[PDB]
Amino acid sequence: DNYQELRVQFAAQAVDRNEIEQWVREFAYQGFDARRVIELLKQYGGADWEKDAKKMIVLALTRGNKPRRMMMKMSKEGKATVEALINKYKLKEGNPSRDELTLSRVAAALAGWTCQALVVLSEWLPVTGTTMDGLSPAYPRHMMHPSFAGMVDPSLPGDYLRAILDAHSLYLLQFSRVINPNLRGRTKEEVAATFTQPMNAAVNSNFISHEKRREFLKAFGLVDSNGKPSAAVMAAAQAYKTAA
Amino acid sequence: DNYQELRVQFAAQAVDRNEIEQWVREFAYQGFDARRVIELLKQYGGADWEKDAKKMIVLALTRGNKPRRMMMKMSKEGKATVEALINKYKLKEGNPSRDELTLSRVAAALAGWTCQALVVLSEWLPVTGTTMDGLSPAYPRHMMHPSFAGMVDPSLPGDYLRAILDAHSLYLLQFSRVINPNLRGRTKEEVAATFTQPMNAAVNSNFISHEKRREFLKAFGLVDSNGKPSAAVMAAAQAYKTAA
Amino acid sequence: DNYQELRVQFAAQAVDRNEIEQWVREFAYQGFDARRVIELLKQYGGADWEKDAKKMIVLALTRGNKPRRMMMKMSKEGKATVEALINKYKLKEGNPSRDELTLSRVAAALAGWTCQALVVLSEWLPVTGTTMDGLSPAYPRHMMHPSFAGMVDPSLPGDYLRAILDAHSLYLLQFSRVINPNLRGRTKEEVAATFTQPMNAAVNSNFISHEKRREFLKAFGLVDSNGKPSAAVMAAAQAYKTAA
Amino acid sequence: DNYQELRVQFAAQAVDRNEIEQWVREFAYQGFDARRVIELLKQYGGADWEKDAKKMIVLALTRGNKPRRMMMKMSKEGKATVEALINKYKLKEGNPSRDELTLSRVAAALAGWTCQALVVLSEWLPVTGTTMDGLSPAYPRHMMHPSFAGMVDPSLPGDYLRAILDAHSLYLLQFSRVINPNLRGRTKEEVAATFTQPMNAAVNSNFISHEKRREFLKAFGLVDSNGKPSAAVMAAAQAYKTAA
Amino acid sequence: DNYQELRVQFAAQAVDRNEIEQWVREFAYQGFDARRVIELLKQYGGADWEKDAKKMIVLALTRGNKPRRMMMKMSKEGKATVEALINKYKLKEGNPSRDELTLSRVAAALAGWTCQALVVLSEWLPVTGTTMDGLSPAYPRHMMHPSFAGMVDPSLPGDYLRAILDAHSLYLLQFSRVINPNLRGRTKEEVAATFTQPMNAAVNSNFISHEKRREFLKAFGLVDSNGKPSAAVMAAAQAYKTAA
Amino acid sequence: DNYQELRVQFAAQAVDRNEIEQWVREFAYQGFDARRVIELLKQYGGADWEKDAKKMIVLALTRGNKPRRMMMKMSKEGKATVEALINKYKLKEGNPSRDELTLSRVAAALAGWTCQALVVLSEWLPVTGTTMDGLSPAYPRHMMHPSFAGMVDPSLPGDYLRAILDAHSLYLLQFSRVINPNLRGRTKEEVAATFTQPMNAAVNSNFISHEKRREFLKAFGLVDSNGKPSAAVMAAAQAYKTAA
Ligand SMILES: O=N[O-]
Ligand SMILES: O=N[O-]
Ligand SMILES: O=N[O-]
Ligand SMILES: O=N[O-]
Ligand SMILES: O=N[O-]
Ligand SMILES: O=N[O-]
Repeated sequence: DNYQELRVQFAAQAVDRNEIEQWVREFAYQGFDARRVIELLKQYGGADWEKDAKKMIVLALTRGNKPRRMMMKMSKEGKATVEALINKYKLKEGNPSRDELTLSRVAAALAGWTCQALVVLSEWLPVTGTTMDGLSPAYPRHMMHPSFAGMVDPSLPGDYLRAILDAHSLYLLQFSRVINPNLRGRTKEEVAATFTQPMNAAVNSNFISHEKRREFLKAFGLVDSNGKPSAAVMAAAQAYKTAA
Repeated sequence: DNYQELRVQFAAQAVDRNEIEQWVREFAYQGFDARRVIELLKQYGGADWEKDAKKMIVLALTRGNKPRRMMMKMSKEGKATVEALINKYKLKEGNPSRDELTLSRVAAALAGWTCQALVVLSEWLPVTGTTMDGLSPAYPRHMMHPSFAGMVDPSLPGDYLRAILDAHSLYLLQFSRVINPNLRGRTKEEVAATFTQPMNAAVNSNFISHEKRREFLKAFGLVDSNGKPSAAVMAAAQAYKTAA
Repeated sequence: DNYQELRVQFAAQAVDRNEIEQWVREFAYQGFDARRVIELLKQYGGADWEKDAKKMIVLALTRGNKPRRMMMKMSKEGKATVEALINKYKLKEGNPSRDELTLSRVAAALAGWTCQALVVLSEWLPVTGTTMDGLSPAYPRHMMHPSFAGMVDPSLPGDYLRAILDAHSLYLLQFSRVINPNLRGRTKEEVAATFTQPMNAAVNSNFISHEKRREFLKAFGLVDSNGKPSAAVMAAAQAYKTAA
Repeated sequence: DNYQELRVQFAAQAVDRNEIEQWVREFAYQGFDARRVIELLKQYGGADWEKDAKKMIVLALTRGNKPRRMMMKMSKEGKATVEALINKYKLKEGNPSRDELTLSRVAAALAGWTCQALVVLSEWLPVTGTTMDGLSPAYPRHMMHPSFAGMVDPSLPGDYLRAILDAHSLYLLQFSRVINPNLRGRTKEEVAATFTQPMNAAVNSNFISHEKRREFLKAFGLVDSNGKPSAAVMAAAQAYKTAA
Repeated sequence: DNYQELRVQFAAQAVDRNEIEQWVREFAYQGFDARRVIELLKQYGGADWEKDAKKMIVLALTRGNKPRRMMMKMSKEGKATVEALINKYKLKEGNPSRDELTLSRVAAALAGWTCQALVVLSEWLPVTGTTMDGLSPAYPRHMMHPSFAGMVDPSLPGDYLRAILDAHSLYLLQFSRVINPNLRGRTKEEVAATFTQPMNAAVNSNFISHEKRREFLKAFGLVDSNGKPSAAVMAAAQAYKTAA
Repeated sequence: DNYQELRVQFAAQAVDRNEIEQWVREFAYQGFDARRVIELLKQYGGADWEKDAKKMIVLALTRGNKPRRMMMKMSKEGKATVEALINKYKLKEGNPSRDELTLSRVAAALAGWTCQALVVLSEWLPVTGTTMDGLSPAYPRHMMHPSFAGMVDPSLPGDYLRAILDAHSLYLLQFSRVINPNLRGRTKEEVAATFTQPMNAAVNSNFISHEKRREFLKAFGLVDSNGKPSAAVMAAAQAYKTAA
């Protein structure tokens, strides 16, 4: 019938904030699917899934996300362990489908442990805690993996949240440059453009509730009882502002 | 068979301004066919077309115009929703025939609702309202999509019309550079050349009467009862004049 | 027999100015073949050829030389008209053979009318008359298409002819930049190099006699009874000298 | 089988300057075989070869050395003429075998006429006489083709010869850059390296005796009765010295 | 099937420093498998393996790691020798499996001899001893191959160890740029990132005991009886600090 | 058995200077094989080999190393001579196998004569002796071919040897630029990098003994009875230092 009238009638319909925001979340960029990662770990791993996941996290943090490549530069024993992990958990490189595991995904799905492991693994990461201390004193080790974004409570007060993300970004700037010998022709802003979408996706995901995320941030020593960031976090956020 | 004479006699024929301008309008650039878009929505969607159209507008404004691509990085629920929408509405990408739907066409055909939805969607757009506010105070959220051009009454007094279009162009300028990173190095003038044709086409189209367009402008708070643009529009029109 | 003597005997033959110059003309660069264009229009079009040619000229001036592309961004009605024109006149894009019509060729073959149409179509061209007025006051609208080169009488006095071509070139510089987002790394001289060969070919063609061409230039208000260019032409030629 | 001894005895053998220089002349660069070119013209052309050769020289000087390419942008009459010439003379492009004709070879073999034709063809060459006049007053029109090198008497006194060749090189320098746009950024010295071999080859070739070459130079007004270069040559030789 | 809870319980599990560091060592980068290399040499070579290994080390240090490529530019005798070595030892290029020999692996596995051979091979290396002497006086010849890292005792006092490794890195810095010309434009820090992993891997490997490594350092004159680095090492460690 | 002990036992083996240096020589870069060149010349040429080799040397020096290409720009007679040489000696371009002749290889294998021929061929080389005199007075003609490196006695005193190679390098810098219109974006050091490996290979080859090489250098007037370079050589070496 009358198309102009239909458009006009359509414009007169409610602009429902609760409804729209639900769709935004449902349709938002998702870098990885944590619930599917953990389901697949439990599926492939049975009783061994927890111990194997810790190994895989150590592999992700100290060797990276390419299982077949790291095998080419590894001890005979280590290589056999990794081959057995690839075979058991059907591990892939890069960004495969939802139904496929990667080392990075295991690390991100279980970031509550990953971030703690970083306290131990500091001197073996692509960028060491020693280096980070040179940019910002007592740089929080818990922030030293892309996984950490899954620990950030997005409901923190505007300035606290910003401090946390800025402080984390200081690491992300260094890390991205080290793992990519191509971001040489890249400013701070240009490097950020490649890391903030996966960062923000994890910050805003529905995996681990806001309260549980903040509890982790508190237990890690990154915020106090009110969500105010620690001295170290404040220092690292300040360093990000003046970093290039 | 005297061709020079034929060329000459052809030159002696009336240059009828009325007849030629009618041909200009017939042949003019058209970005989309709003009437056909509504018809196709009504056709494919039946009783669900209205709710589906809103979802499709939210997708268009927050994720873009490529339904297959966005699905690769999305929650399981959202991926299922978009898949079904693709199958139900035979969604395509880019600029197919008038007999085919895209996400951008849905938002353009139903601009009256799209522009109200921008108020809610502000923080989630490729260029946020907060970013717009740094260029021009309280930038009108209703102007923050190419769709807005379909709400502009071309019968507005010259200076009021130009103010509306200049204010809108301030957004178009930022948005075009974000969506097409290869326009970052181009001048305002050059970027304008890439958005001006679809803008003017929607401004001057026969879809939705001038009187209804103006009443949307009045309802949105963009003009007053006497056709005069608000302070926010004037501010934004001035920012566009001195923008780079 | 003796090759050296044959070359020497050959060198002793007349260097016939009338004969050589005839060969130059016969062998010169020809961008399009106006007589073949008009023959094909009359062939394909019958009684409708004159009206259709005017439509095609309007299409060429306001949409360009790509019939299948412009159809993708056009009203349903306009698109059906163009499809019928393509089918009837076997229209092609770019530079096909002598035996093939294009919109550009129709415009150039009938430049006596095309140049007059420009007075009407000014504000709808890729570069508007408004813009040209910003570079040179009262810029002659008749000069605002590559077609105009077919109107230039090459027997005009050296300085008058130069003024006409310089004034036209001011437009050609702007036009070439607008239709080619590649001549960004191009100086005035570099842009000229791409437009002067088609310009000069048409200036020197044997289609429309020198006297008839000058009559057009006079009727257009571009020269007086002695071939002296108008004030507007003189201004535009001066602007070309200092343009970059 | 003592190879060092064989190498040694080989070194002890005469270095005969007369014998070696004879080998230099046998093996020297030859740009074209003038005798064969005339023979082929006479063969393919019969009674029409002289008139056809002149047309071919006009083509070579005003359109270039690619008969198939030039045909694509030419009048109907001219296209038919070139087609027939291609078929009658089996014209080729570039540098085929000595048993094949090109347009450039015809002009080179018949340089005595080619160079006189330059007087008439001046405004229509890739570098015009008027352009040459801006570099050196009254630049000799007879020097404005690579063909001219075949008219140079190498037995001229050193300083006269060098003046003729320097004056000619002024043209070669401009012409090489026009014909090969990728030489615009190169130094005079570098451009010289690209034209000097065919130049010297024609200067020193056995086609047309030194005495007849000199009498052409005298007839052309390039040298006087005592072998001395004209003012125009001297001027042009000096302009080449200080050219970039 | 509560995945958040599973993630949470996983986070509550011990972060056992001893257990995690054991996993780091298992999974650590390994450049080559020295034990397997010797086994393969002994296997393929029988009674000739020792003499063949020395030839292979000389090839590695003076020609590189690509046996097929070097053969193309070599004396007849040498080409025959390398061909036979390739056939006898099944030599490969690059980084194949642990069950395959390369020239570089032979030199690395047998580093104690390789490093002594550098004294003799000095003038014939890609970076000569004389060049090293210009950067740091009497640069230790024993350090002038990546192999040297396998002679470094990691149990040396921190400052002595670092001095040995810094002195060695001065060579690694020059050598990496010569071998990979695309590293000439990179910073010291960037070049270091390309040599540090295989360096540290050999430093910390379980092949050859710390005590035997140190006694090689003492025998080579690189440290004294009290573990202290020689003047030459200290000089070279200082040159690395201020190197670009 | 015990791999660590085997490596340690291997390190305890002699580092035999005489033995190692023999392997270096056997394994060194070889650009061409002079003994194989001369054997092939004698094989293919029989009684005509010596005269044909002189022709081939003249061809190499005045036309280059591409027999099929030079034929395309040559007299009928010269071309037939070269075709007969290609057929008889199975000549190739570039760097084919040991068992294949090239013009360059004939020139280098017989450099004792080649270098003498250069005194005659000076003004016909790609870079003339006249040009070289402009860079360094009385530049030694004998040095004006890559072949000359086969004449250099590497046992000359350090400073004399360096003078000889520097003086020769002055030519090599000019020559490499002239035969390669790509080394335009190349410094002196960058050009040297392309010519020193073939230079040094020939300087250090075992073809023609040190004493015989020095005898040639003496007979050429390039060194005196003690091996001290002439004035001309000293001048040319000095010019190389300050050349760019
Ligand atoms: O990318 N979703 O954490
Ligand atoms: O082309 N916009 O209706
Ligand atoms: O290009 N001939 O008008
Ligand atoms: O090679 N010119 O006769
Ligand atoms: O990985 N070096 O033993
Ligand atoms: O490259 N051996 O002379």
